[PDB]
Amino acid sequence: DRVKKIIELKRKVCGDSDKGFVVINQKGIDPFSLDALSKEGIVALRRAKRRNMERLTLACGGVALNSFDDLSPDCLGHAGLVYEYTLGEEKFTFIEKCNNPRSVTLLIKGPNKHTLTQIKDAVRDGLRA
Amino acid sequence: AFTELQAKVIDTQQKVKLADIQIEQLNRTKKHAHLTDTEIMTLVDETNMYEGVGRMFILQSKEAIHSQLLEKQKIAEEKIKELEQKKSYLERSVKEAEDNIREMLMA
Amino acid sequence: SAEQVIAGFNRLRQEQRGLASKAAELEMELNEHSLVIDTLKEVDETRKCYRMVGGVLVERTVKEVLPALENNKEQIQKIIETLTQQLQAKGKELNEFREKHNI
Amino acid sequence: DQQKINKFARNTSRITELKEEIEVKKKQLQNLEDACDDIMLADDDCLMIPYQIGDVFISHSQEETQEMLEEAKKNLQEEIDALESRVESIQRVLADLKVQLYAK
Amino acid sequence: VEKYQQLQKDLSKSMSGRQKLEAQLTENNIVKEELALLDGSNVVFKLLGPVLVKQELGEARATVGKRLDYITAEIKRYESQLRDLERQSEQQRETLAQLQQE
Amino acid sequence: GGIIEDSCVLRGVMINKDVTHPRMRRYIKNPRIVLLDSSLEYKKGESQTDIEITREEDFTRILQMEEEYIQQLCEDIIQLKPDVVITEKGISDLAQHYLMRANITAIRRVRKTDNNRIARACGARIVS
Amino acid sequence: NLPQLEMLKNQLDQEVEFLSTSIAQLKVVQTKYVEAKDCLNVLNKSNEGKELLVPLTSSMYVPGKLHDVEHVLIDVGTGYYVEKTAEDAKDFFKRKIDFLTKQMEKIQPALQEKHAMKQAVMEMMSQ
Amino acid sequence: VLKKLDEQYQKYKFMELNLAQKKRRLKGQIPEIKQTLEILKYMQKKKESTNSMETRFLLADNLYCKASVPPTDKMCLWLGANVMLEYDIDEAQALLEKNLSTATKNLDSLEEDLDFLRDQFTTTEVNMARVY
Amino acid sequence: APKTDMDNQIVVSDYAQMDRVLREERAYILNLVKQIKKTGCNVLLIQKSILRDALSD
Repeated sequence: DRVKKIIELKRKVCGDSDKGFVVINQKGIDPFSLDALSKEGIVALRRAKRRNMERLTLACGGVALNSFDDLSPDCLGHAGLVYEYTLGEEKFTFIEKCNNPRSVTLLIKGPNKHTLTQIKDAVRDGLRA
Repeated sequence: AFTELQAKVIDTQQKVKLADIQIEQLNRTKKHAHLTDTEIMTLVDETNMYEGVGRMFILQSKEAIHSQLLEKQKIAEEKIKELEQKKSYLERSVKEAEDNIREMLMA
Repeated sequence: SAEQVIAGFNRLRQEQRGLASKAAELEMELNEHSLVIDTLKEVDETRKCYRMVGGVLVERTVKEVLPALENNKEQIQKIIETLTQQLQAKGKELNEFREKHNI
Repeated sequence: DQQKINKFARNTSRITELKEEIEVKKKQLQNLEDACDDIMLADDDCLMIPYQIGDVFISHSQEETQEMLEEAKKNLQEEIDALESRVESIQRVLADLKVQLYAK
Repeated sequence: VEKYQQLQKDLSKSMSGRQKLEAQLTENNIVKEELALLDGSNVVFKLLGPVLVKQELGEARATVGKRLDYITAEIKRYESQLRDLERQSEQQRETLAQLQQE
Repeated sequence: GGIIEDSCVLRGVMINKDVTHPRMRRYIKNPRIVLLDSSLEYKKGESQTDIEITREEDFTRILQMEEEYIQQLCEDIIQLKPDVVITEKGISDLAQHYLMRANITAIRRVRKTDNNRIARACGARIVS
Repeated sequence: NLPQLEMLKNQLDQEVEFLSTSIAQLKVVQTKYVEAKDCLNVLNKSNEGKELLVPLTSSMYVPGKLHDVEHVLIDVGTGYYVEKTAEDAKDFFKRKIDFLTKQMEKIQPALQEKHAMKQAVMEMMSQ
Repeated sequence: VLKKLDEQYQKYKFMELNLAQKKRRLKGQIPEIKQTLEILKYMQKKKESTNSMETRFLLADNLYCKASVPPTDKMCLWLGANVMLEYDIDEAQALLEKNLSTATKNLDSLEEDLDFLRDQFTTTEVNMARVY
Repeated sequence: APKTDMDNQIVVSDYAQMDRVLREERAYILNLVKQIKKTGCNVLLIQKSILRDALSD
């Protein structure tokens, strides 16, 4: 049921494959669905963090459902550019130039130590100053 | 104090739950007494017809049994009025009093 | 948030127990329709058949008892499939309304 | 793995089920027997003696009224002798399953 | 400890047959209300098993009067049975609990 | 809500403790306040206290005398022409909604120290 | 406080259901008392002579003819034969109907007492 | 080791309850068919027991009306599910005797086989546990 | 009667089994009482019913 609802939504929003459509799922997606959605012109990100779930609604947009019903682009948000970046054992998809660039993400790199924690509150107090 | 007036309308809620289930029986007993009257008004072949309350089934002619079975649906028709008026009355008693309870405790 | 997902799955499971009482209640009756229609055809039907349930005996024949036997058996097996589809459709409906509310 | 203790577990449970069947048939035996003596003592053949067969009734002599209960006591007691003939047969294997653990 | 439940089961088994008597106790009082109205208007029989034996009204009054008295005889022994089994087991709940500890 | 400075003292004794809602009216210029510690418990029988309504047979006979006790009280209250009646002791659910039929919105669930202030808000004696 | 109340509210739930089942049993007892009066209402009115199908045993019916409608058996006592007329039989049925109602009436506020106490434990754990 | 013994204790006890659901339904069939034979075989008919007898009809559970019996010679047995057929003695007798003999053997042949179906369930769950 | 748990050792759930055995308990105490007065007695010394198992009133 949920596989067939993705197909009607892509033709509802885009109408073509020249205009993209991005699904950020907070849960994992079937890989046979990730094969079938890839041919339709859809990228479908999975296992998304629940902290990212509210902030993407604020700047980009997009509300939560348990269906993929036919929705206009007014009900969804927009991003200007989506790029999947890779560093480490996980892929880290960059999503920039929002519908409203209201939140700016400060992406630090680090050895994933307390040094990464020590540079976290340092730039935090850097922003508060 | 204010604890006692809370428990009165809560005890009134369970009386509505008793009032809600009585109308489900009396609507069923009207239609079922109507349903058995239809099956005996269906046949024209035989005036033989058995009625009973226990496991006894007395031999009578069917025509006098119809008019009694006309009265069987009718008493169950009479009771759904007095219960639904009662069920609405107990509903109006608790819900309008429930408007008094929560808004003045939260005040 | 993940609490709207894990609690909505508890809501669909409780309707599976609400599905549970109604379909099996009819399902016990169709096997009684199974055992009755076989004994009637084996026994003599030239003498007149009646319909005896609790509280009423209407004096009948075999030709009026026989079709309702095959009718009431077929009506039960349709509803136990029908009661399954409706309550499982209800579990799908409450999940999407919980996700569109607290977002 | 032992198959003789598989027979030993089945043997003791068959001891239990037999003795319980004797006790319930003894209480039914005295129930019919004491039902005979009470109804004879009160009011023998005066005009008629009604006897219950379901919800219809038969009127006859006082001793024939016992006679239906006398037959069921005869059928029940022959079972009690046959039950104890199976209680005895379940004890002989119990003395022999101890050696069969050492034999095989 | 098996001695805890054993005194309770011997008490509770006696209570179940005693509660059987109390509905019989009330209906023994119901029939005495009905035997008082009869003085020859309707005779009575006795339902005893598969045989329904003729009675008289004075025979009926003594019959339910005896069975009223046999119930009360089994009531009073249970009051002895209640207090004895609850006090013996109460002594056992202290001593037999210490047996499993050490 | 609001701010301190554009407020001022008002007459009577102002109430904030339970009544925070327009259950009385929206506004009142002329009609009076009614304080009821009087007996508003309805009559179950003819003038008797039988069982209350829990039966259809108890529904038809008793309810005619249930409103009959209330409408006698309501006619006594309309003599002074209120639009607001608050009732504290003896208040029934039917009694405060025949007043809704008697065009007076009726109030309960208030503590006694409120209705000492409300009696001092108008300077009147609470009727028994 | 709270661990005692969580054990306390679960005990009262059984005590409601144990009493409410006893209410459900006694309604079945007064059900046949209503049922026996309504069988008796047809008996005097119809006449003697009419044919009845009564249970010879379970699920087996014997025919018969009807006689002496004004003399009936009432089963009271410990299972004892009491012959009455049909007129006094209706009075004793309705007396047993109010009796079984009286047996449930003594349980009924105590049935509601176990329910209201359990709800108060739910409130005291909430408060 | 007692650790392997302890897992087989709980898996044996839980499978006892699934057997008792099936035996009691087999138990509930037996007295109902038992009442059919013994009441019929003692009265045997109005016809076979030699005309007019006595009766006190079952109108209810406490209300029995005394009358004279004499019916015509038939028995309208009850099949169930909107079915009554009129029967005679010979049709009603040999049917219920067959239902009498099976209902004991339905209780007897299953209660051994249920005791080993429990033993299948307890044995199956422990061998997969010790391997993986 | 003898007593192990009950003074009247019945498994009682029935009216006939409590009637048949308890009328017989009245039977033998009918005959022992008659032997008291025929031998000539006017004052009788009875100890406690805990000094026995039961005394039938």
